[PDB]
This record gives sequence, C-alpha cells and structure tokens, in this order.
Amino acid sequence: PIETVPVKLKPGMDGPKVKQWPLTEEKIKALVEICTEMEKEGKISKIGPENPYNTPVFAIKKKDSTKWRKLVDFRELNKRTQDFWEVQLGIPHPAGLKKKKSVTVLDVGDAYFSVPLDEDFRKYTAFTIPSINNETPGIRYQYNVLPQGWKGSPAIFQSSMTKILEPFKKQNPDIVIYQYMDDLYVGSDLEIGQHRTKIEELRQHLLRWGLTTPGYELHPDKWTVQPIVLPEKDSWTVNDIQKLVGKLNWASQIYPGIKVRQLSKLLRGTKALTEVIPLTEEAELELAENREILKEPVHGVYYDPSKDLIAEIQKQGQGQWTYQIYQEPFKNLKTGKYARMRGAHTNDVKQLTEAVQKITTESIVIWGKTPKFKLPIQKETWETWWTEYWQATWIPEWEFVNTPPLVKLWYQ
Amino acid sequence: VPISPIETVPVKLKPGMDGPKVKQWPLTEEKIKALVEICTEMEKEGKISKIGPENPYNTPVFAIKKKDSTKWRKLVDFRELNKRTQDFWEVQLGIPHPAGLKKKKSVTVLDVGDAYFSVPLDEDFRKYTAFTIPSINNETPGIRYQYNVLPQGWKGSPAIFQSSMTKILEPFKKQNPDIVIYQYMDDLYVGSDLEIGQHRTKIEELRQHLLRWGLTTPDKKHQKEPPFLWMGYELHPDKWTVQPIVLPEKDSWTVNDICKLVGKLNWASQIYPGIKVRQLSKLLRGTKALTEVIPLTEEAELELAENREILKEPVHGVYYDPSKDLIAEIQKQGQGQWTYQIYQEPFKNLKTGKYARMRGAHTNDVKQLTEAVQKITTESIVIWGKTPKFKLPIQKETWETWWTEYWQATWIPEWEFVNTPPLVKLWYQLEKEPIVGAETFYVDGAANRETKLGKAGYVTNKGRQKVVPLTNTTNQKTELQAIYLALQDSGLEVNIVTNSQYALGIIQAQPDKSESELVNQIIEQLIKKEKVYLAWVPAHKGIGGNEQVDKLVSA
DNA sequence: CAGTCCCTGTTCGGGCGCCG
DNA sequence: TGGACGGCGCCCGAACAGGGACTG
Ligand SMILES: OC[C@H]1O[C@@](CO)(O[C@H]2O[C@H](CO)[C@@H](O)[C@H](O)[C@H]2O)[C@@H](O)[C@@H]1O
Ligand SMILES: [Mg+2]
Ligand SMILES: [Mg+2]
Ligand SMILES: [Mg+2]
Repeated sequence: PIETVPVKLKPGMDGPKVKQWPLTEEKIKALVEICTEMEKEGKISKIGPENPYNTPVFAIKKKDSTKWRKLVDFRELNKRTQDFWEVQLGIPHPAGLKKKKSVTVLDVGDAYFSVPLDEDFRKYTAFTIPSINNETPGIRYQYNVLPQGWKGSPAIFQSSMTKILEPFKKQNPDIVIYQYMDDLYVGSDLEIGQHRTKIEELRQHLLRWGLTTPGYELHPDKWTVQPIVLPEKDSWTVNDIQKLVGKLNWASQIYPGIKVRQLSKLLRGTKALTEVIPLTEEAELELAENREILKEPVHGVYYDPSKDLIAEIQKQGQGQWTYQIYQEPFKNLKTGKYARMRGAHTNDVKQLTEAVQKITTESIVIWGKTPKFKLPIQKETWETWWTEYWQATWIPEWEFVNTPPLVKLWYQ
Repeated sequence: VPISPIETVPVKLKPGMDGPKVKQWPLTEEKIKALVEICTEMEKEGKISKIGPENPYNTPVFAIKKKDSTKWRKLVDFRELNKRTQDFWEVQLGIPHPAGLKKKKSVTVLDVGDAYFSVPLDEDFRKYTAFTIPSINNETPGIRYQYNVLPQGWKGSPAIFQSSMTKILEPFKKQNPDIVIYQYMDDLYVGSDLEIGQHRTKIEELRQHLLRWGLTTPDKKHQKEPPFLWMGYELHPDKWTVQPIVLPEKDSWTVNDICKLVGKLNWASQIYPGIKVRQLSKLLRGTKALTEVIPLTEEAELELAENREILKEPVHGVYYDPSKDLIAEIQKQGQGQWTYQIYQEPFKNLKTGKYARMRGAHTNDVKQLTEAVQKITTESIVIWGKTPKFKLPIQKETWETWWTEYWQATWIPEWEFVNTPPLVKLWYQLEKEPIVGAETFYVDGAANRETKLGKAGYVTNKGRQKVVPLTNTTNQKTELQAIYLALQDSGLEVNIVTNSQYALGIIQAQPDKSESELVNQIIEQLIKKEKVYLAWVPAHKGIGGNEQVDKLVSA
C-alpha cells in the first residue's frame, strides 16, 4: 500500500539483545490482549528463536488514564539507529515552543501503525512476552509497521505528518507544533478556552486522516529556576560560618567572583561550633557582594546542540527534589526544585519517578532532547519499582550515583 | 524422497564461515556397541541419512548412560558447530515453581517420547550435522551421517524444540481455555477442575493432537497417581515437597565436597526454613584446587549440624489461592543472614528462602533488610505475578527515620511491623545541629604516599590536643583514625569537624558493620555516645581549627 | 594541568545446585 | 573411562570504572 523507506543500523553495530524483565500479572494480561488484536490487525506477527534480537516490553497507564498502553523500551535499538533520525530524515526544533503560555501534548503514536516497515528492519523490533510462573516459554513477536517509541517512527512518518498538519498550520499561522517521538507538542498564547478548542480542532483534523487522541497541558512560561541562595541570620555561629564558607567555596567553581577571605577571617581561632561570631564590616560586604554575584548569570553558558544533556537530581528530604541540567560540568543550562509531587512524604521511588519525567519533559520542550539522568538511588531499588510509576511513552537514559551531601548547595 | 512432519525453523551459520570438521574420539568398544545399535534404528524412521563424501564435515560423538535407566542416551558434541552457528534467542525465561500452581481437582503429567528427535531440522542446514560412526576399534572406517531432526548437543536444539512445541500446543489451549498446561521442555503438566473422567477424555484428545504432529506420549505418564514427579518436586492434591535431598557424609572434606554440599543446601532452602550456608561458604575463599582437602571450622561444623537437623523433619509447601493475599515475613539470622517465609494462611508456607548477600564495604541491617525485601519482591512477581504484603522485624518509626533522612531514594512496599526479635534498628544517630556545651574536636590526618607513614590527630577549643604516629597507612586511613581518636578521647557528647569527604560519607550512612576493622571500632564508639555532631570544612582554606591540626599532622 | 594512588562498586566468568 | 545443550539459582575472585586527593 505504501513505499517502505529502508533503514540500516548505524555502521558497524548490531541489533539489540536485551532480556525481558518479569512482569506483574496485570501487565502480562494487558499485553497478551493488546498483542492479540495487534496480530489480528497485522501490526505484529509471531516469530521464533531464529531471530537473535530482543527488546524489553511492558505496559503503562498514562496520567489519569485507566487504559493500558503498550510500551517498548527501545532505548537500545534507538542507540543503534541514531544515525538515521538525526542526520537524514530528522526533525527541526522550535525555540519558540518554550515561550508559549500553553503547550498540549498529544499521543499521535497510533498513526505510525499506518506505514509499513522495511522488511529487513523488522528482525530488530523483536520482543518477548513472559508468562507468569513460567507456565509457557516466551511468546515472541516482531513489528510489521512503524513501532511506537522507535525514534525511526516519527521520522519516516514526518512527510505524512506535515501533510496532515499543513492545513491547520496555515489556518493557524502562529501556533507552534513540535514532534518528539509518539508525542505532538502544540502551543499557543491563546487563552485557555481558545487553546483547548483549537486542540480539538487539530484532533478532528487528525481523525479524518485516520488517527486517534486518547491531552496533557504544560505552561513553559510558568517554569522557574532555583538560584543558589545564602541564608539570612541575625547572629552567626562558628558552625554557620563554616557551613557558609564551604558552600561559597564550592559555588566558586561556578561563579568565579565568589570571595571567602573576609568570611574566612572570622574563623581564625580554634573555637567551639556553637559560639556566636559577630560579623566584621568587610565580611558583611564580602557576603553582600557574593549574594549579588549569585544573582548574576554564569558567564558563557549556552546550549551546544552537538552535546548530550546530563541531569542530576538530589533528594532534599520533606518532599523536596532539586535538579540541574548541564552539558559541561559547572555550566548549568538550568537548575530547579520540585516539592509535593505524587508520593511526597510516603514514597521516594514514586517521587523520583515523577521528577525524572517532569525534567525529561522540560528538556523536550526546551531543547528537543532527553537528558541522561544521574539518579540518587541504588540500581536494584530503581529497577524493582520504576515501571510501576512510569506514566510516559518515552524512556530517558540513566545511571546510578552515590554522593553523600557534605554540603547543601542547591537547597537551604 | 525423505519425509516432512511439522513446520521447520530456518537456521544459518555466522556469515562467511563453514562447518564442523574434527576427528572422532578413541571410544571404548563397550559404548561403540550401544552406539551403532541405536544409530541404525534411526534411519528407518527418517531421523538420520547416509552421506556421500560430498559432505566434508566430521565431529566426535559418545553416549553417556541415561540416569535411572538401562537405556543409553546419545550426545553429539557440536561445540565447534555451536561456535560458528548463528546466535538464537532462548525462550526459556525461567523455571516454574510448584508454589505457583493453583489447586486443581484433577492432574496429569506426561513426558514426550524422543522429543528432540520428533522435530524436523532445517533443510539447507541438515548437512552440517555430519559426524562419523565407529564399528569397533581398528575394524573399518564407519559410515557418516547427517541428522534430519534436532540433535542433542547442538546449541539450537532447546530453543527450536520449545518454540515448535508451543506453536503446536496453541490451538489445543485455545480450544481448551480452562485447561492449565505447564510446558517445560518436553514435560507437560495438565490440570483442570474437570471431574476425573472428562479430564482424562481431554488428556486423550491432547495425546491425539500431539500425535497429529508426530509427537508420541507413551504410557510412562502419571495418571491416577499422586504424588506426581515434576521438576524435582512431589505433587500431592493439597501439598508438594522437594524430592528427598541427600547430603554427603564425608569424614574429610575436599573443596568439591563443599560445592556440591552448599548448592544442595541452597536448593533445600526453598522449603526447609532457616537453612544457613554462611560459615560453610567462608571455607571456599581463596582456595586453589577444587580437589584440595580443607578442614571444617567449628563455625562451619556447627552450621552444618543444625542444617542437617532442619532437614530431619519432613516439611511441605502448599499451593496458591489467588483469592487470598500473599504474605512475606522476614527474620534476621545474624551475620548478614536473612530468612523469609511467603505464605497465605498462617503457618502454611508456599515457599521459604534466604538472602545472605554482603553488599558494600560498610553497611547496616536496614539496608540489608531493604535488599531482602527487593529480592523477595522480584521473586514473587515472577512466580505469582504480584508483590506480597510484608511482615518485617523493624519498628515503623525506625524505618521512617532511616528513609526520610537517607540521601538516597529508598522504599519498601506495603508492609507491617512484626515484634519477633531480633528487631532491626539504627544503632546510632548523628545530630542535625552542633551540640552546645560539647567539646569540639578538629581532626585531621595525613600520610606520605612513599613512606606509607603518617599521623592522625586533633585539636580542641578547650586546649586538648593529640598527634599519633602511624605506620604502613594511607591518607584515607589516617583520616578515619583522627575521627576515632576524637571519639575515644571525648565525652558522651561531642562535635567533630573533619575535612575528609571519604570518612564523612561512610559514617553518615550510619553503618553498623564493616569489612574494615577501623570502621568497626569507630562504629563501636559511636554507639556509646549520647550525641555526635559531624561537620565538614574544606581543607586548606585556612579555616579555624582545621588549619592548626592540618599543620600538626603534616610535620 | 596530567598522572599516580586509594577505595569502592560493578560486571563477568566459573564452580556447584536444580530442570529437561 | 575424561567428556554435549539450554534455562535458572547461590558464591567466589579477577577485571574494569570511575572519583577524590595528592604529587611532578
Ligand atoms: O541493560 C542492563 C540493565 O540496564 C537497563 C536499565 O538499567 O538498560 C537500559 O537503560 C540503560 C540506561 O539508560 C540504557 O543505556 C540501555 O540501553 C537500556 O537497555 C536495563 O535494560 C537492564 O536491566
Ligand atoms: Mg522482551
Ligand atoms: Mg523424554
Ligand atoms: Mg589535610
């Protein structure tokens, strides 16, 4: 019915071979059912051990949804198709998206099922369904169409997309539209009602081209930063000034203007920690001139599209989570704090899960990329529960850190 | 022509590589007898074929006796063909556990007859199977044969067999949604809530179905006969157990002895509660020869005594009742050893198990408890597909204090307190604020990379001081050492200021146990204090007492 | 700056157990 | 006799990775 665009893996690279992880009973049921109707619709078809390649699969429910979504963890395949969707058929990023007073995210992933897939490629979309208690061996499949969550899918369908979109881009000349994987980001400075309406219009407009829309509302101009702040005290103990100098000393790898000499001066003896130190003139001023530098920008930090984003998260207790996105160490393209997310005061893994999704999302809106996360958690702790809280159709890259808090830089 | 039974699975070699040419083994004639015997019997049925020298491949072969049979089993070492054969994706993702079976009114167990041999190989591939058959020593060359089916010893045999087998069973199961079939290799467990008569009908229908594909089901099948032998277990209408475990009696133990032993005991621990391998495994550390004889410590001797005694009393597991909750309770066993029971109705266990793993140079019981809870969750999710509700020997407040305060994301799923001692606690707690009226010790230590000589010392607001010389040390150790001194020489409440990141991170994670003897003594001191406040300053900033004690410990 | 050294933590391979 | 294949579990030790602190 259509011309299948060929695809090759990056040069000198082999397809993904990644073991399937245990699934809960509800997810195996949801998947067994989803895959049945996907077989009988020809979107996927069973296969066998001859195909050496495998990708992990599991299922999720979007925020407030109650309907299951199949989710493939294509991260490993995408790393090996990386060539394709950046260099050849890829998508440009709208620096205006982030300025819009509202942005709605729509799941257009269903559309990709229309197009077929290079037949030589499907060997690489292989995924196994596990059985509870290993009743059955794995029931294997591979994709006959553009799979959801492959980075190749929104690219190959870009031509189709732009055509379906073009009428509405013209009717509404100034509404920004971005496509990142299974999502369509759509934003406007219209008031809430106008905006919501126009989304519905884009929906119908998508329907008569044969697609559904099971939408998330963001507000990038509400998104704030979290500057480094020094405390406000009427009296300072020796402890206070040690803690302060440590922070400023560390801050000095970011803002080179920071000075500790006048504040260091107060610490000269060998003194008890709880002992009160009144502040000298030159220290009051040095502390002031520091407070002001921490108001400034860091000199010479800008986003370089060739480099990866890196996100670090810190657990601050009491629900609070601070983060910083950066490309090069100490040059932070953004810093932030979250509080009272879902699971606050009860579950860290759920909150951390929520934070990784919120952060990834801002990176998609702002730079059109996902960061590689450095996660403050033990690998096993995360690997046991993260899927349970995962509400999103993409999956960022991560690694795990252990970094005790000798200083609290990012949150008082 | 030859003939074709059931849909084949394409195979290939690793591109631009060629087949199995290697000479046969100097086989004792005793085996050679048993070999040509069943060799010849193959060809009638289409299993093997004779091949013109046009086939240039040779690989050795030898049989080993089938366990619990007079019969012999045939194995073709394909190792060299495996190496050059395309990689597969194994479909066997794990093992079924008995504790995962729901209760079934009627149950059948049927083994498949000559399973690998009833499955067609690939056409274009068949040639590569080439091996050559002895006759008797020095008599004649012997004929060369190519398999028409799945050889034992290929690297592709299990995956293709299991895959084909499943493909075959799909329609029957779709025809009988209410029959439970556990398919493992060639072993079939069929169960239903049917009345034993109708059920057996279905069993027969199935045997017929597998027949259409060339799959024999002899009457070496358990029919009316609980207990059924399945996967090393005995299955009874309401209970199951492991088939009895024999533990070696040896008077003098080698290394190999302890391995077999230990692995047997790990197998046993799925049902017999409280098995401990800790002291017996300690015996295997840093030993060269698997053959070497090694003596049992009074520790590993004691352990082994109680493990044998646990085995003395017969135990059994029960089956799974999806209507009721799962409950996992955990007991602390000492020396980083943990046991657990997963059950539904009190005292009737589904399975038991242990978590002994030592993770980290420095750790505590709360972390190891968390580690076991996760081990137990994944296990549950595999077997029952859901997480048990947890019963844990840790106060609810103990836990709230640990996770809220820890710098890492940590969680335990829905759980409740059980008052069975020993309870898990935190043995000490650092103050969040410097202690008024407590002596403040500034500590440092340094050491010379070349001499490996060093000093550890402290200075205080009250004038107190010390410097201690140390030998064959490191910078890190001297920093730990300085803190230890401050703990030793100080009262029940103390403020300690270090510039060491390393030392501070260790202690802040509130370890109760360490590989390091020095950390243990520090721990030991921390527990005796009423209040300890630890603070960090950067080195070399000319800070306070930190500058002074930095001088002292360089000199 | 680059290059060591401590130290700690992962990963992988090999030995045994168990299943076919 | 000495000896093949896949899956899973435990335990060990050697090899590899990366981070801070010191040293030319
Ligand atoms: O693959 C090993 C282990 O790591 C996981 C996630 O922890 O791997 C996935 O995530 C990595 C980090 O983002 C990716 O680099 C990798 O490509 C992806 O497979 C799990 O799959 C697995 O348990
Ligand atoms: Mg899979
Ligand atoms: Mg058999
Ligand atoms: Mg020093």
